[PDB]
Amino acid sequence: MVSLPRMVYPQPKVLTPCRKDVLVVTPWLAPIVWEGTFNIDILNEQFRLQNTTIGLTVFAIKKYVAFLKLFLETAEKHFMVGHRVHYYVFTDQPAAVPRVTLGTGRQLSVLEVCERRFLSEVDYLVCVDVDMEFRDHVGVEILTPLFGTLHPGFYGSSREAFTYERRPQSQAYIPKDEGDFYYLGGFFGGSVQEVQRLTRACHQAMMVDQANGIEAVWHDESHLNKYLLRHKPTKVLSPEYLWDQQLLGWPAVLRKLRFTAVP
Ligand SMILES: CCCCCCO[C@@H]1O[C@H](CO)[C@H](O)C[C@H]1O[C@@H]1O[C@@H](C)[C@@H](O)[C@@H](O)[C@@H]1O
Ligand SMILES: [Hg+2]
Ligand SMILES: [Hg+2]
Ligand SMILES: [Hg+2]
Ligand SMILES: [Hg+2]
Repeated sequence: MVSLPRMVYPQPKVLTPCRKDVLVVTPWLAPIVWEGTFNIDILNEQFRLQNTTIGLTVFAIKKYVAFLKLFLETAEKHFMVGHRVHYYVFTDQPAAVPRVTLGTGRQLSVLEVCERRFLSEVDYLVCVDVDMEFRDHVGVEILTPLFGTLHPGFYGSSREAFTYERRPQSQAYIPKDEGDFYYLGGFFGGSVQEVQRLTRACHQAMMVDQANGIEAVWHDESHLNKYLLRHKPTKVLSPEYLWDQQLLGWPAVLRKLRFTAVP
């Protein structure tokens, strides 16, 4: 909307690829976010001028509430630093949510377990698992109407190898000749409108399957993949955004490990 100010930065090189080791754009022209593909300074400017607010949702039920402290603490250090953030912790133990110190412009809501609420409080929703920790930058470069994340264990696999639901009976069914990538169920987001549409489509699909006495192989993640196949995400995050160093190590292709599993 508003004009950007004068900025000094390296001139993009038209005859010099960002990365020569990875695909940085999908066949439907959505960028694939890898370190080295973006100037965070330009992006921060663009989003700050819109006074962008990001909601981060996590479900911490039962034993998982024990991961909240490390989750929230690292988020404070690496998640959307400089922008307005609203954490939404859905838990069955409200009193167990640790008292974490938050930077200015950042708040936390504990909801014990209305969509409209999100519509008026945030511009984007980022949905992740609680048993994780941020180890590096995760900022506005991910914001877009709809985004999915490349699963750290299948990014180099062929589609036929993907663990999609393969039963024609299930709503999440995806034949062997279809599929772009295998997205993670633990890190997706976008505008509130798009995220609500995705979860609404998923909930309905899961119900239909339940009524037919069937449950997709990888449950929610299976339905997410089916939705993202039929509604292409406007951005795809690389495995940098959700990795497991203990299980997968640190490939050269990953210049940064931003969000990881807690061993
Ligand atoms: C190519 C061989 C597979 C290695 C990774 C297995 O990852 C698991 O994949 C299934 C889908 O088939 C599901 O997404 C769970 C996922 O496991 C989790 O994520 C991985 C990256 C590790 O962090 C595990 O400890 C998790 O349980
Ligand atoms: Hg580049
Ligand atoms: Hg969400
Ligand atoms: Hg669902
Ligand atoms: Hg889903």
